[PDB]
Amino acid sequence: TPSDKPVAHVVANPQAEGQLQWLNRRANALLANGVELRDNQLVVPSEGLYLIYSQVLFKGQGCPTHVLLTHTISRIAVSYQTKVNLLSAIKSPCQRETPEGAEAKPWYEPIYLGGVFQLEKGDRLSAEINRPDYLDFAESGQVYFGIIAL
Amino acid sequence: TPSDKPVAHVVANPQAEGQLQWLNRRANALLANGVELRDNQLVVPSEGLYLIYSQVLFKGQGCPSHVLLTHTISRIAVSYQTKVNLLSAIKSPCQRETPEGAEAKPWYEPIYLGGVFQLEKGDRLSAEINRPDYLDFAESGQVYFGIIAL
Amino acid sequence: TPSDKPVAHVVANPQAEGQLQWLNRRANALLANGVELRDNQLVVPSEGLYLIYSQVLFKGQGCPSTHVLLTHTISRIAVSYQTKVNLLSAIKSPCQRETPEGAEAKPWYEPIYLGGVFQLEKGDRLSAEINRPDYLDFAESGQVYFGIIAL
Amino acid sequence: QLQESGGGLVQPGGSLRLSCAASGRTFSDHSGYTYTIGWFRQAPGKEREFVARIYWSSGNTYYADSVKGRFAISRDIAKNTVDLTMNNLEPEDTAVYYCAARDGIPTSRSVESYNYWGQGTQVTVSS
Amino acid sequence: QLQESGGGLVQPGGSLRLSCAASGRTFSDHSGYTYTIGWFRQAPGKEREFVARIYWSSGNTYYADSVKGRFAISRDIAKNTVDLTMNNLEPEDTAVYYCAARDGIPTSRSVESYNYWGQGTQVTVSS
Amino acid sequence: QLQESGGGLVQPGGSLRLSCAASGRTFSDHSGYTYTIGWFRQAPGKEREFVARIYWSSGNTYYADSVKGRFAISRDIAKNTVDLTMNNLEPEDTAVYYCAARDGIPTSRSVESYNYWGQGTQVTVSS
Repeated sequence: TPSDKPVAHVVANPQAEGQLQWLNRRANALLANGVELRDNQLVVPSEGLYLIYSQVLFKGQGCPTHVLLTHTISRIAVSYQTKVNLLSAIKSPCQRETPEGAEAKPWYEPIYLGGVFQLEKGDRLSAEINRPDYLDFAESGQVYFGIIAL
Repeated sequence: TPSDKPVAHVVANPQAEGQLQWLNRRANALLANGVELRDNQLVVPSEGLYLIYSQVLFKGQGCPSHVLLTHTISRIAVSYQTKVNLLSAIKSPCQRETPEGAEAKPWYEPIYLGGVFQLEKGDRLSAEINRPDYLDFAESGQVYFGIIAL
Repeated sequence: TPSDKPVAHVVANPQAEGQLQWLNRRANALLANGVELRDNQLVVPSEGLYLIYSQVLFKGQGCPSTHVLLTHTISRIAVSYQTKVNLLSAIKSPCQRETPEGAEAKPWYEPIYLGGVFQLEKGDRLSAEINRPDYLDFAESGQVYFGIIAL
Repeated sequence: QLQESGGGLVQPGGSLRLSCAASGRTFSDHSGYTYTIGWFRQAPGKEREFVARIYWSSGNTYYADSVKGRFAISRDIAKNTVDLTMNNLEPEDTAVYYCAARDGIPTSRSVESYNYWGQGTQVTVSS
Repeated sequence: QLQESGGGLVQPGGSLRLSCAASGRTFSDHSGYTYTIGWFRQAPGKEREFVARIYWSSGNTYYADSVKGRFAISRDIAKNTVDLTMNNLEPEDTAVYYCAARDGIPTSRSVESYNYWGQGTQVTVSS
Repeated sequence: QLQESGGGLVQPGGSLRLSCAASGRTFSDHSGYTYTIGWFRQAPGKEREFVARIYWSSGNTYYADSVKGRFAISRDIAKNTVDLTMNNLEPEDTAVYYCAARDGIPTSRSVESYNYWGQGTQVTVSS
């Protein structure tokens, strides 16, 4: 890495089962200048402004129950110890339960989150989903989480 | 704010009625180094390259008929005085009016806009929607608008 | 451009037919400090960290019997390995059911946004592509774009 | 145009369902983007206060702080009604409850923002 | 394969609807992603010019600058027809109007980009 | 609770369809988010190995490296069954095939992650 700026671009483990597990040990994945990946979370090495982003890709076939799909980026402070949502989005993809004999057509739902935030040294960033059964990390570039000090 | 760079990360007022009202007076909301929030718009303090972004979250229950949902970031110049769209997106959740007895299941539609633009000192940035009746700012991190000089 | 940083913010040609053609020759479109647009691709002038992003807007009217698979990908083409690797990728499938025989074809819209920070090498090529130009909507400004910025 | 139904006596801790129907001009027939329907209440010798709001188009809601979590405002499209389900009732919930509508999107939850009102329905919460 | 209908005489400022039906092989079955259907016009001793385009799959359109806002190209999936609703007609709109198709997505609005053509229909705008 | 059907003898390079029916409690009736159904195989004197997985809710799948691209796991909501289509069969594909389920989302493809099992079905790949 030629830059002096704290960075991260972590990606979903394609081999993980029933979970969204962040990985830096892949080609085109970053973790430099103090940023750490500890308990599936990005650890802020120093105070400043950070651009934080994440994408998830949801997949389903046909429709069952109403499906509520969430994607959130939250801040876990060193001082307050509390979890606050910084960036949040929802998708509820099933318009109608697939009729008894109708063919199940595969649906796809991407979600992108991103913004600039003032963070403190030691803060933890979490990019989470609620339904790993709907998560699609089968191919590269589909689900990622990153930060960059600005 | 430790940075010298003009910044903003404004968020929808959860208490506002039938409007998308930008606020910096909340935790995890920024307005620093000259950036102003005047008539629900971000005012550019100096010339340069800016990363501009916004997210809105739309919510509805069932379908009334057509439901055309827009989200735009526009530039209002000090010199030309005209309004030009920089970033624009459309969502159409409703393919047909929900049949008389069919269940009104709650749907959710997020929209994310973001890009790098050369802006002039005094330029005004607007992040607008067309349907406040469909806007969902009920919880934190769902609808935001920000800029950062690069 | 007052900045020293390599930049690009290219936009879909509204006059192009059946293709997603990137253009810098428009107002509010950038190409500065070494970044080039060669064969519909952004050419990296120097090594470093780059924020790469792209948006496409898909549109349709009603639904055909067939299922519609809509993709948007940002990919890296290295000078050294010469191979094409996907950096950022997303999919959308708009049509749950075929529009009934006499029902009015109501217009649908599907935006896709891709964005992230990557370490790139001098001479690397960036491509932002779609699979279905028949569904692409570049009719109005700000709907479909592709950009990079050295950080 | 507006008529409230339901209401009357209920034991504290009890539940009650209020309904607001639009006669003549249905909520589906608007010149604007939608009809905005609000529920209000007026306790004796106290000012009329906002309870809940619903947009007929989206079904998106807003509740007064003291009713959020215990009251639910819903729109029944087929029967052209706006319902208000009130749970965890208390004696100070006793008031006459009013339904109000506006053909458009108000930029305030003020009583002044609505022109069309129902005659009101008495809700008494006592032992 | 292609047959144009409608056309004939119309008063200036009037409206006319042209239809292009696919005979034998319907627009619903294509080897490619979709059929691309274009409407063209040829005024006497003038080169054939593009009017409007529609993709059979999406229904996404493109119009010539002089027809944008007054002409509408539509796809009638049920009747397997491509319609061209022409409004605000003027005498210089008088021409033979042609329907053209391609099983695939052309990268040009050039007359050369289409291989299959209808016989054409005369449109005359006069008093 | 689980019962496998199909199976038996098949020529190398051939195809076979296995089915897993949930008897007693339906796959639609889960306390958690979904039922997770897995297909496993045990070759004589070898450890039980993962073949494919599907979530009843989403229909999202995972395949063992040696079966990816040739085997397909699918769910039939109406018939409350999980099917495994096995193509490009080979003699070492001979094993007893088992269906396993979990009312919830496992964080592993380990045999230990599933508690409920079918009796198994023999698949023999030979001339």
